Amino acid sequence: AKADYNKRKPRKFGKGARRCIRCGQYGPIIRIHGLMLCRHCFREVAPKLGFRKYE
Amino acid sequence: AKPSYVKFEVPKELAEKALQAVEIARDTGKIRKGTNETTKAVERGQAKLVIIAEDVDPEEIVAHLPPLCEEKEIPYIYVPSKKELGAAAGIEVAAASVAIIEPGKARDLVEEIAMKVRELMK
Amino acid sequence: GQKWKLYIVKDGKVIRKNKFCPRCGPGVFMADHGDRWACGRCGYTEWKK
Amino acid sequence: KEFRYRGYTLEQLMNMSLEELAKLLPARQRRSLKRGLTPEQKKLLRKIRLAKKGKYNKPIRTHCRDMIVLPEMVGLTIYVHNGKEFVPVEIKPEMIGHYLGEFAPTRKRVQHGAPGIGATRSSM
Amino acid sequence: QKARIKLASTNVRSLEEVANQIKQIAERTGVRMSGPIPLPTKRIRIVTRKSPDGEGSATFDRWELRIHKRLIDIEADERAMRQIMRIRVPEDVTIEIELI
Amino acid sequence: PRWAVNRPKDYETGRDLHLITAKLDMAIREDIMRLRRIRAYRGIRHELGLPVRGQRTRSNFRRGQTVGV
RNA sequence: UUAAUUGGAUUCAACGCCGGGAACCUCACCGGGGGCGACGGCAGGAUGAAGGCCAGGCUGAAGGUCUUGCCGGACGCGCCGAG
Ligand SMILES: [Mg+2]
Ligand SMILES: [Mg+2]
Ligand SMILES: [Mg+2]
Ligand SMILES: [Zn+2]
Repeated sequence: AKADYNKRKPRKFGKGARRCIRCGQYGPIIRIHGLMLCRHCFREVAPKLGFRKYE
Repeated sequence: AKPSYVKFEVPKELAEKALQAVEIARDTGKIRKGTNETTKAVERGQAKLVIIAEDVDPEEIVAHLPPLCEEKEIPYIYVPSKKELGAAAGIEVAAASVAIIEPGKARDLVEEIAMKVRELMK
Repeated sequence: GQKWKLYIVKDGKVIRKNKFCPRCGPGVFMADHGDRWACGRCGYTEWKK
Repeated sequence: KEFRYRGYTLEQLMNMSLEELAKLLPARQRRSLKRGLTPEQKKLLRKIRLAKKGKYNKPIRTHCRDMIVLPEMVGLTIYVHNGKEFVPVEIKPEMIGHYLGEFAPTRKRVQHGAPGIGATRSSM
Repeated sequence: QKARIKLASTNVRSLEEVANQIKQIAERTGVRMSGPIPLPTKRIRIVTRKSPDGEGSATFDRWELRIHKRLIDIEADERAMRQIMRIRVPEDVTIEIELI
Repeated sequence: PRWAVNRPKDYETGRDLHLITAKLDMAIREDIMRLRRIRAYRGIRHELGLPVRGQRTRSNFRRGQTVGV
């Protein structure tokens, strides 16, 4: 076929297996407790999720 | 098939029943143009209304339908012209075999013309 | 062009030179490899004659 | 002054199962063989066996740098990709147990020039 | 014959309101209740670099989410069990009921 | 024990040997020479006097004289 | 230096910094091989457009393409705008 020359392989580990669910970036993904967010995206949506800066 | 093949005459009634009763059939049925597509269907009996215009030359790929007419019931009629047959059912090109299955509200005329062709020449 | 020939069909008799695949019905035709029945879509390692 | 690998001549190595040979190689080769060969290595091995049988009178070119040299490959010449071109390698008996990539360098040797501006503190 | 009730929330007031409702239900009948036991709080702490780029001094944020818990044990009585099954929690409180 | 000798599974005989003095020196020399004959990567590294076990060389391993600009 | 050794930052306030511990991916660099044009219009097209394949060459490997002929029925990048 022809569309086979456009599909990516289904990776199970490595940096290529995880993307931010809000912007699609590869790299600095926060994996704690199942979050999948960049360090950039988490900073601006943290107050809505209920986190606070106590100290 | 082709005009240079004298099978029988050209009654007006057969053309009336064959060209003017597929526009009422297209809107409530499925269309299968083309000789090669229809050939397998008519060999397998999938063809129901085999309308054959005399526009295809040479006597190479037209020389299959008549010798296969005895192999099946093959209710078939002949079409005078190719220009508007596609306009009757399909697309605006020249078609030679518009075979359709289960047309809607075209039973009495089709049965009568099929009987007439059966008793006319086979 | 046009591809419908090589079939022995006479004025009244229709018989196919190339058999159809046993998987499917009549009408689908094989190739003419001559060493094996190519079949196009099924393929057979039979050493046809 | 013949060749021996663990007390075996070349011919005794030739008539060995891949499992029996795997007990003589170092641990890395043994684990690689036990875990099976990749499909690309399968195609390369098929070509090699064909060439040995007397067919395939064409040069062998391959992208497989991680293929392990085997005794039945001795005497052939293989062209291994180094990144930009295929280099010839002539397989000798003392190569048994090595990866092909070890014989096709991927970097050029460095011959230094004169240090330029900013190479020292005083040049900035 | 005794049922165990677990509660959890990010808001400390709603937890106490639901617990007080349960305590009133139990007192409103003749039934023994093992008092609301406070279990250790869950803290989720996440530390991140602030700047989008890599230039400048490195400074950090320390975000925190706190989850509070309670535990109540009470003997299963049909007259009182239906009442504690009819009480509906605010949307930010999780409640689970099991039979031991 | 066999796992205590300094040349187990000899490359030529296949046995477990322990070498001392000159024999040890010439065995090591022969191993390096074999690596050099087949033009293997480690043989080239041995010839050029550069690190063999995959070290970085931009910063450390400097033995020479400062060049002028 | 190299085929390439991808880029940003240069006093404090650049240099275990870009959460930068890169085997593949990441990837932006180098050598090579493939794929893609909603919507309008031109050629063309059921006398079958576009599209898909058993075997075998080409190839690092590939119906990618060629050889060998079989499958599918309605749109059309061979041309112009536009995306
Ligand atoms: Mg740089
Ligand atoms: Mg690493
Ligand atoms: Mg990489
Ligand atoms: Zn993000």
